[PDB]
Amino acid sequence: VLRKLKSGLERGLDTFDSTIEIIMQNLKTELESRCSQETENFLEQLISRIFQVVSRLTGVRIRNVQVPDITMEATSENSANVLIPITADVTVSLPFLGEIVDLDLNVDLQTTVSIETDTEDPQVVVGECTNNPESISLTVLHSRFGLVNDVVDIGVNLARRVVSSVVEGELCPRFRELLESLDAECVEKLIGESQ
Amino acid sequence: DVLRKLKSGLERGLDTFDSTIEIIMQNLKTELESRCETENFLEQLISRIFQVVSRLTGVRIRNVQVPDITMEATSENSANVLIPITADVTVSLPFLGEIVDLDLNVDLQTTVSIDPQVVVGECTNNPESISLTVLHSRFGLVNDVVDIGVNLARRVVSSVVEGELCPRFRELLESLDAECVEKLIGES
Ligand SMILES: [Ca+2]
Ligand SMILES: [Ca+2]
Repeated sequence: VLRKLKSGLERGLDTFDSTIEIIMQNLKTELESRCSQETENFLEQLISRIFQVVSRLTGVRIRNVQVPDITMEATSENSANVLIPITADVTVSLPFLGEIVDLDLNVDLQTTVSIETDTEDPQVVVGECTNNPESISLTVLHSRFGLVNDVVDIGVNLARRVVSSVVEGELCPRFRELLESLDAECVEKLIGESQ
Repeated sequence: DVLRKLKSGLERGLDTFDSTIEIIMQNLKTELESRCETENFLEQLISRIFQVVSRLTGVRIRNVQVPDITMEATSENSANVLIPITADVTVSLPFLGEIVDLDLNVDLQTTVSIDPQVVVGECTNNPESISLTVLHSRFGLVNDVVDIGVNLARRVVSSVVEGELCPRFRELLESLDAECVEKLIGES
């Protein structure tokens, strides 16, 4: 079941792997130097370690995590969308059957950052990080049971449920936390550059 | 492994999970004694046994049927005793639910032989004597899904034969007196 994943996500998956918090602290530091491929590589490690815990709790094993490029798209002079594209390989295993499907995973995480207008002491507002099912894409690559066998659709739906739970419980919260660690002057500097 | 729950149940005895099993046993003993009917008590006993197995496993065996208990005299005072068993099997797995429907045939075979006591021979748990035929699967028959289902049912059926069905078969025959068994052998 997803019972073990539910409890793990309630505790926090970093309770299963103390190096997650260390990678988080490395990311915060690296980010403070934007305004003064390392960040992407820390994010790959972060996301990798998170999904490594998930593999211990579930049959959904996500690895080969790549983050090609973090980008910022200005939506005004005072706000921008921050995009984190994620790709990964997924293998779903079930009891007795072993490996039932191999999938290509694409997840696009997006969060807005905004700077208050009409002051020289501008506060920063990090917007919500939304777990839109359209942001999660799974492509069937292989199944030793046959590509059109019913077990494939079971594997796909199980992987989407797992990824969606992990995005809501871990990735989006950490994304917001990282952006909230940036300096007001830094976010200001970044939003302007994205126009 | 997966059969740990079944194995412990077989260690305690499956009648510890369903008090009606022993009642049928006594009914059978009386029924057999009466022949000096039985098939229906036999169906009931085997059915209840597999209903306990379904509480301990994903292998659900029901619609149990015993056509005719055959007895073939091998001498003046000995005979081969055959109980053919047919049943419907559904195997379930976590997540996937029911993976395969199977046709089961089991042949329970022993010997009875005649101051003088009634000897009941071995009850051999031969996997040649367990036949599982695939009827239906949601996941096709090309796959290893059916293979896993068949192998699961075979091991469950095999364990229950050795742990429950063959010992009970021997006890029921041992429960007849030398005169009773002598009369039944003659009726061939
Ligand atoms: Ca909490
Ligand atoms: Ca990289």
